[PDB]
Amino acid sequence: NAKVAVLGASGGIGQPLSLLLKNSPLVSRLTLYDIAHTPGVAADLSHIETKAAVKGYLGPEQLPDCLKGCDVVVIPAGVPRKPGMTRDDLFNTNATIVATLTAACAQHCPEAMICVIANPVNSTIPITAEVFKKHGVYNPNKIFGVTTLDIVRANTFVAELKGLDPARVNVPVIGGHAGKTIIPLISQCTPKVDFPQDQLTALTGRIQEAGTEVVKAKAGAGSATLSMAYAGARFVFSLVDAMNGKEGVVECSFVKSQETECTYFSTPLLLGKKGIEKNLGIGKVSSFEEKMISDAIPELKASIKKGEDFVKTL
Amino acid sequence: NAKVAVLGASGGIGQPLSLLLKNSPLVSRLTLYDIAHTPGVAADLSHIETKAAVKGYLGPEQLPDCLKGCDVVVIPAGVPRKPGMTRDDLFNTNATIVATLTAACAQHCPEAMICVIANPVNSTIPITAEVFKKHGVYNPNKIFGVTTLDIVRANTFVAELKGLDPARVNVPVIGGHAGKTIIPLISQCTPKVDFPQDQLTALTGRIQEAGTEVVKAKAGAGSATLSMAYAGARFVFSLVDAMNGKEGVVECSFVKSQETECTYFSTPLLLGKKGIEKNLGIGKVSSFEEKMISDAIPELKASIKKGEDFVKTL
Amino acid sequence: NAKVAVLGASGGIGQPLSLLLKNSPLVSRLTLYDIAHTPGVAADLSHIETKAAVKGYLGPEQLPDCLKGCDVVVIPAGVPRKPGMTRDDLFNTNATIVATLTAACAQHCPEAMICVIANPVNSTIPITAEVFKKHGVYNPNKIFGVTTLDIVRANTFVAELKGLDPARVNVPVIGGHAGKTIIPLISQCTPKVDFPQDQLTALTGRIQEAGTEVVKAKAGAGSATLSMAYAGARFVFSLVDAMNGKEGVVECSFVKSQETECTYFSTPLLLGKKGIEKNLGIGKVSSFEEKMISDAIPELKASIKKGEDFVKTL
Amino acid sequence: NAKVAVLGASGGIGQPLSLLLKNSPLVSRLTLYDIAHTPGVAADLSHIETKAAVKGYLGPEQLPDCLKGCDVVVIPAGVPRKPGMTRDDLFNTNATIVATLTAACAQHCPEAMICVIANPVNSTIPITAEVFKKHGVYNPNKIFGVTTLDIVRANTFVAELKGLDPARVNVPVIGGHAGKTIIPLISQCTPKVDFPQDQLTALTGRIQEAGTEVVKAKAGAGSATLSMAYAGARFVFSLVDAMNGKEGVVECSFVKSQETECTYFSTPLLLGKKGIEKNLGIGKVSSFEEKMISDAIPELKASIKKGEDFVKTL
Repeated sequence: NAKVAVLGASGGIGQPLSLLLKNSPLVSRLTLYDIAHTPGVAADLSHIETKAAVKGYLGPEQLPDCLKGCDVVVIPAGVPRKPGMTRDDLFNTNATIVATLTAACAQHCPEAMICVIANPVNSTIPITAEVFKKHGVYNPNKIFGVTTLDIVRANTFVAELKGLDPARVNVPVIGGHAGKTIIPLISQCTPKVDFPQDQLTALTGRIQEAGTEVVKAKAGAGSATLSMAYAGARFVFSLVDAMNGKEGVVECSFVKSQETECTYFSTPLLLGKKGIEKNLGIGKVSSFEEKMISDAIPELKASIKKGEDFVKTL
Repeated sequence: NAKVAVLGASGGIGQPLSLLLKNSPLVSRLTLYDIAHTPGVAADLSHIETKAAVKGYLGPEQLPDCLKGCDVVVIPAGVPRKPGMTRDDLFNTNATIVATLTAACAQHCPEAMICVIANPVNSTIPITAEVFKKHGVYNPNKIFGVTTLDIVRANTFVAELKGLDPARVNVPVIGGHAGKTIIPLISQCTPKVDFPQDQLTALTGRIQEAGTEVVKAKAGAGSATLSMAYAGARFVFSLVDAMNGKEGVVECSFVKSQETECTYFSTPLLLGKKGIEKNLGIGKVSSFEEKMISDAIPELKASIKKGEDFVKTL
Repeated sequence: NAKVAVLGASGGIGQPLSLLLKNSPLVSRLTLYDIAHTPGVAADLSHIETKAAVKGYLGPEQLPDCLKGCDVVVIPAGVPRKPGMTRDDLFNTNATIVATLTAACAQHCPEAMICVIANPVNSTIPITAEVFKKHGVYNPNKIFGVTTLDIVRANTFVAELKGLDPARVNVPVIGGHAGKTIIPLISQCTPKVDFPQDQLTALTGRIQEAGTEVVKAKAGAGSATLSMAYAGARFVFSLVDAMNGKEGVVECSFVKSQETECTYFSTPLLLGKKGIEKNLGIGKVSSFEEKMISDAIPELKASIKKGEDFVKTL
Repeated sequence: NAKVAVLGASGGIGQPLSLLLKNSPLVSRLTLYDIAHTPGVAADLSHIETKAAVKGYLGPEQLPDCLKGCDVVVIPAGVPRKPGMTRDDLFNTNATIVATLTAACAQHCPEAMICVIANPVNSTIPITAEVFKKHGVYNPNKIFGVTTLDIVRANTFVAELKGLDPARVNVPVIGGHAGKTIIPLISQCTPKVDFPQDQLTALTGRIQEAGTEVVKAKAGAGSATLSMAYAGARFVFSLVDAMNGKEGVVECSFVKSQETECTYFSTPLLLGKKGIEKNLGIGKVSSFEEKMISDAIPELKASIKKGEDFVKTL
C-alpha cells in the first residue's frame, strides 16, 4: 500500500519509470509531478489494469498535494547529457532542481524515503542532505543516491563475457556515480568469475564509461532513459519490499557514509523499515580495487564539497 | 527463445514497449527498427540485466536483417492522433507505413506472428492480410490487430466502479478498435457485475471514447503511449506463452473472422503454438450488446473495404 | 499602426510569422496566442529592436485579452500534413480549431480583419463565415482565406523557368487552396510569358502539387512553415497598408464570392479601408484556364458544403 | 550578390535565420547545412519569391559543397541552454561542433567572413581562431563572435524606459557574451540618454541577464531563437553592406583584440570590404563602466584559455 511520488514524471526517464511503478503490486498510490504534460501522462497510465491510483500534478503550487503522505519519493527530474558533456556540466541546472524539489519534500513529506536519480548523484545527494538539515528534518537512513544502473550494467557485461544469464549475476559496485568513482568489485561477483587483468581492466572501463556510450549512441537525443527507469524501478521495489518487512534485502546506494574519509559513499546496504538497516561496508577487495578506491577519493570529496557549498550559499 | 521484432521502436509507444519486452525472460532476441534513433534506444536497452539480445536497425536497407528469423513482429509504428481527429483521419499515412512494413514481413519472415498496433486497426489489419496474400504467404491464424488496450481499459473502469482489483477483472471486448465499433461485453465479465442500464450506457461510452479522453488530456502531444505499451506487451506475452505451449491463454484480437458478416472482427481467441488455436466467438450476449453489434457492422465493413481497396492500387 | 493577433503563434508557421510581423513598421502591437510556449515566444520576440509591443497569451482563459482591440487576426493554428495525408485528413482537427478561435474573434474583436491560414482553407473559410453569422457580426469584406503562398510559388516557378527576378513576376492564381482547385492564370502573368502546352501543363501541375512536394521533402517533419510565414506576412502587410489608405493594393484571396456559382472563391481583390474594396473577378482567361475553372467547381462546392455542415452540427 | 552559408540551418535559430537571409535582396545564393532536415527546409524556402537560390546540404560528404565560394558563413549550430545553466555549461558539446564546422570553413572557404553564433561565444571564437591557425589561413579581420543580440536588447530596453523608437537607438555593448562580461555603454548611447541611478542599474542588469530571462520564459524549451535570428541576420547584412562598399557601417562584435589584456574582446568595429576595417576601441566611458570592464576581464581570460586548451588537446 505504498504511496510513491515521481518528481520529473513527464521526462525521458520519468515516463517509463512511472509505467514500471504503475505495473507493480507494491504501489497503491502513484502521484506524478512535472512542470508540463503531467495530466496527459497520468491519464494515459490510469487506464492500466492495476490497483495503483494515479494522479498527475502540474506546477510548483501543486507540489505539496503531490507529496503529502508519500512513503517514497523518486526524483528522475533533470536535464540529460548530450555528446561530449560530463555529468557535472549539468550541475547548475540539476542542483537547483534537486534543491527546490527536496526542499518541498522536507516540508511536506519529511518522513518519506528520498531516492535521487538526478545527476550528478555525487553532488545531488549532498545537496539533498543539506536541504533536509536546513529544515531540521535530517535522517541519513532515508536519503538514497540511486546508483543501481551501475550494478545493472556490471551484471550484464560480466554475463555477456562469461556467457551467463545476467539475472543470475550479482556484482557489487561501490564509490559514486561518475567515471572512475564507479568501482565495480569483480572480486566479489556471484558467481565467482576469473578474468585476466587485461580483460578485467577492459571490463571495468566499459562499466565506468557505460553512460557515455549510451549518450554517444543517442547522438544528441539525451542519455539513458529506459534502462535507468528499469534500475530506478528495481531500487524502489527493493526499498518498498524492505519497508514491508522482507529480510535480506541488499542494494548498493550512494548515501551518508562512515566507511571512508568521504562523508558520502556507495556501498552495499541492508534495507529495512527505517530505510538503511545497516551499511555492510566495502569488505575484502583486491589490490586493483583498493587502488581504484584510493584514486576515486579526491573526485568524490570535491563533488561532495561542491554540492554542500551550493546549498550553503542559498 | 522468442525472437521479437519491433517496427517503430523509437516512437512514443515503441520505446516503452521495447523496454517491457526486454524485461521479459520469454524474449531471447529483440530487434528494433525505425527510421531514426534505434541504435540509441538499443544501446540503452542492451544494458538491462536480462538475457534478451538487443539490436537496433535503421532505414529500409536494414529492415530485412531486423526481420530475419523472427517468431513475432509487433508494429507500433504510426502517426498518432491529435485532439479532434478520428483514427480514420490517419488512414492515408498509416496505411502506407503498414503496407511497406508488412510487405517486408511477408518477404523475410512470412511464418512470424504479425501484431499490428498501427491505427486505424479496423483498416490496417485488412491491409496486412491483402499484402500477405499478394506474396502468397497468407496465414489467417497469424495476423492480429492488437485491441488489447480496450480490454485493459474496460477492466480498469469496471474495477473502479465496483471497488475490485482490476488485475482480477476480465471484460471481453468485441467488434473493432474505433468509436462505436468497440463493444464491451459487460454481461460476460468475470466476476459477474450488474449495473443499472443508465450506468451501463455511461460505462460503455467511456470505454468507447477512452482513447479520445487521453488524446484530449495530452492536449496535442499525441495519444496513449504508456498504456498502449502495456497492452501491446501483454498481448505479445500471451502470444509467446501460447507458442511455448502454455494452455488457456485467451485474448480478444481483431482477426480474420467468420463470426459475423464482417470478414474481420474481434472476439476472444484461444491462442496456441500455431497462433489462433480457436476463435471462441461472440457467445451469448444481452439485447443491448446485440444492438451495438448490429450498429457497428456498417462502419467495420467500410473500414475493411477501405483497407482492401488501398492495397488494390499498389 | 495595426494591432495584430496571431492565433497559433507557437507552431511551425506561427513563430516565424510572428517574427516577420514583429520586424514590420506597420505593426505597433502584436498579441500572440497558443495553448503552449507562448510566454517564451513573446519574451524572445520582445527583445527585438522594433516598435511593436509584443505580448504572449496562454490558454483559453487569456484568449479574450489577446483579441481585445485587434485590427487583424491571423490564424496559422492547425495541424500540418505528413507524407501520405490529404488536407481533408486534417479537416476534423482544424475545423474544430478554426471554429473555436473564430468564435472568440466574433465575441471579442468582431470588427477585426480575419486572416485564416488554417487548412483546408476551402472549408475553414465557410466555417469562419457561419461562426460569425451565428454571432450576428458577419462582415464578408473582412474574412480572408490566405492563398497567397500559391501566388508566391507560381511567381517563383515562372521566374525560374524564364530566368527572371521573382520580385518582378506577378501571377494571378484563382479558385481555391487545394490540388486542382488551384488555378494559375499564366495568361494574365506580368510580364507576359509564353510556354508550350506541355511545359505550361507541367508548370501548372507543379504549382498545384507544390505543398505536397514540400511535405515529401520534409519526410514526416510537417509541411511548409517558412514560405507560409512569408506568404501570411505578405498578405497581412498588403491588408494593413490598404487599411492605412494605400491605393491599388491587389491580392488574391479565398472569400465570399458571387463571381461564380461557388458561394466562396479566390480572385484578385482590391483591398482598402473596409477590407475587400472590390472583387476584380476572374477576368479574361484562356480555354485551358477556363477548363480548369469548370473542373474545379465540383470539389470547391463539396469543400464549402462540408464546412457549412460542420458548423450546423455544433 | 552575396553568397551566404548557414551551418545548423535546421535548428531553432537556423530556420528563421535562413528565412530572413532568403528574404533579403542582398543575398543571391543561400546554402544550408545540417545533419538532418536540410532538404525539407531548403525546399520550403526555395518557394519564396526572392532571387536567392536555395540549396540544402546533408551529411559530411556535402558540407564542402555547401561552403565553396561563400562570402559569409553563419554558424547557429549548437545545443541551447535550459533554465539554470550557464552558457559555459554547454562548452563540452558545442566546442567540438564549432571545431568541426570551422575546420571545414578553413578548408573550403578560408576567405569568407566567419560569424559564430554557437555559444559560449567567449570560448568558441578562440576555438575558431586556433582551428584557422592550424590550417594556416587565420585572418583576424574576418572572424566574428556574434554579440549583436546584446546590442539589440540594449536598444530595445533603453527605448522602452525612455519612450523612444528602438529603431533610433544605438547602444554600444562591449566585453563578451556571458553574464557580467556583457557591458552596455549607456554613456555612449545615441541618442544621448540620462537615467537616474536605480534605473541605470536595473537596465544594465536586465541587459546582462536578458538571455536567462528568455530561457526562464521558455521553461525548458530552449533559449532565444527568433530574436537571435534577427540579430544574426542584421550582422550578416551589416557585413554584406560593408563588403559592397557602404561607408560608416559599425557593429560591435567579439573579435581578436588589443584593447585590453584579453586576446579576444568585443568593441565597436568599423566594417569594410575586407571585414574589420578598424577597431574603434572602448573610447571614453564612465567610472561605473570602467569597473564593469575590470570585473569582466578575469572571466573572459578564463573562457579564452578554456577554448585554446580545448584545441591544444586534439
